[PDB]
Amino acid sequence: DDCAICWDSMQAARKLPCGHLFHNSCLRSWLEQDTSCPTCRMGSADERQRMLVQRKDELLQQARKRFLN
Amino acid sequence: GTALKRLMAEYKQLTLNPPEGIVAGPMNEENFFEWEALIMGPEDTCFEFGVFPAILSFPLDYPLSPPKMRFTCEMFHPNIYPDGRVCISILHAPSAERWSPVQSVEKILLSVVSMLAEPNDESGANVDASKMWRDDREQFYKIAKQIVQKSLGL
Ligand SMILES: O=C([O-])C(=O)[O-]
Ligand SMILES: O=C([O-])C(=O)[O-]
Ligand SMILES: [Zn+2]
Ligand SMILES: [Zn+2]
Repeated sequence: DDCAICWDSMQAARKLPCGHLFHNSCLRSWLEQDTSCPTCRMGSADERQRMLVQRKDELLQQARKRFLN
Repeated sequence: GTALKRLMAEYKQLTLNPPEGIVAGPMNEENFFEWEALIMGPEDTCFEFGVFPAILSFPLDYPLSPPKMRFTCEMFHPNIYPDGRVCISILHAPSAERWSPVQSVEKILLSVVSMLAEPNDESGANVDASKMWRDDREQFYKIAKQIVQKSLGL
C-alpha cells in the first residue's frame, strides 16, 4: 500500500530502452493512450488571485501604451 | 488526483518566472481545471501589442490529455476556429508534435505565441486566413492590425 512514514503511494518504477523511467501506474495510464515513450518517441490564495488579476490588467495597460507609439 | 497536483505545481512554477507577454493561471483556485491566459502579440510581429485572452479547460486525466484552449476575443488566423478554438498539433490528443505528458501549460503557450508570429499555412481551422496569408499577405497584415485594435478595446 502506502509508505507508513510519509503517506505516499510507494510504487515501483519501470525503466525503458531509451533510458527514461516512470512510475508503473503513470506509464500504464499513458500506454493505454499511446504505445510510445512519453518523454521521447518510442501563503493565502486570495493574495495570489489578486496578484494574478493585477498582472493581467497591467499587461493590457502596457500593451495599449506600446501600441500608441 | 494527479491532474490537480500537476496543475498546482505548473501554476506555481509558471508564476515564478513568467515568459514575457503571458499571464496565466486558474480563474479561481477552487477550480484548477479552468484557467485564463492572456497572451501579448510579440513586438515586430503582425499581431504586435495585441492582448488575447484564452480559456484553457483541462481534462480530468491531465497530463495524459491536452487541455482545450479557446480564444475569447475575435481572431483572424489560420490555426484558430470561428468560435476561437485553437488547433495546433500540441493541442491534439493521441507525424506532427502531438501531446505527451511531458508537455505543459508553459510549453503550450510558447507554442501559441509562436504561431501568432509564424502561422501554419497548411492547416485549416481558418481557410480564409490561410489563403490570404499566402496570396494577399498585405491585406492579412491589415486585418491583423484591426484585430489588435479590437483586443485592446480601441
Ligand atoms: O497508514 C497509512 O499508510 C495510510 O492511512 O495511508
Ligand atoms: O512489488 C513489485 O512489483 C516489485 O517489487 O517490483
Ligand atoms: Zn509518475
Ligand atoms: Zn525515452
